[PDB]
Amino acid sequence: ALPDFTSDRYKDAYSRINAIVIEGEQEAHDNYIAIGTLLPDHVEELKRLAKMEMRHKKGFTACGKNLGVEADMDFAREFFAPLRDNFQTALGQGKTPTCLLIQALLIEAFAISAYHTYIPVSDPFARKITEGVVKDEYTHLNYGEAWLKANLESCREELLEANRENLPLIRRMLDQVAGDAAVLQMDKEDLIEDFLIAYQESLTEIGFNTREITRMAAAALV
Ligand SMILES: CCCCCCCCC[C@H]1C[C@@H]1C(=O)O
Ligand SMILES: CCCCCCCCC[C@H]1C[C@@H]1C(=O)O
Ligand SMILES: [Fe+3]
Ligand SMILES: [Fe+3]
Repeated sequence: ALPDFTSDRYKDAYSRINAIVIEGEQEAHDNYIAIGTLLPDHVEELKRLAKMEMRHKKGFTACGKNLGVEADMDFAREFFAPLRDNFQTALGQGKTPTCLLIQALLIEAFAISAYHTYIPVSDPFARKITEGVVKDEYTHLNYGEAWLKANLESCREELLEANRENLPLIRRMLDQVAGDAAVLQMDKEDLIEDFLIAYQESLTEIGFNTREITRMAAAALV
């Protein structure tokens, strides 16, 4: 079941998935620095999280070089453009809860699910790097959960709306790269299950009850 990491078929799919990961890590660095403009008293903790994202970017860049793959960065920039646009719109409006739901909840849960699914089908070099990034993703999820938990009563409506707009985008993003992910021996159903578990757990921690979490699923489905 392990892929042939040397095949042209594998390298071609890896060129796009690796580019998406590298671009995602860079955008995550930029997103945490940007949140510092909304939360000036959190600048030092946000700088620490952003520095972790740059370490992740460096490690994943090394994964592609190790396999002799040239990352398709243009494809990766286009892939993230709709979610990037929604983050920038919220940032411009000073909508800290939306920025945090996009980056610290949705994007971190997408990273955790992708990395968890990739680990068992990864080459030995990339496996160690990916295992070494996972604890940081939980730190990032925890940062977003803690702020949203502390501020839940002022932003329930905004979070429902951020979810309605951005959760279907994450679903479309998975559909776009499910083909390449299957070449990497990653199952779309496992990617979805892990993402939903992480996202449900974050919403529970923040303070949403079962009905409210189901309302968020209903809003995204409508
Ligand atoms: C189907 C597998 C596609 C891989 C998607 C990976 C998205 C990158 C997630 C990184 C930006 C998140 C972070 O570092 O917090
Ligand atoms: C990596 C996993 C990304 C897919 C998770 C998205 C869950 C789908 C939930 C409802 C909002 C989707 C829709 O039908 O538009
Ligand atoms: Fe990261
Ligand atoms: Fe992260």
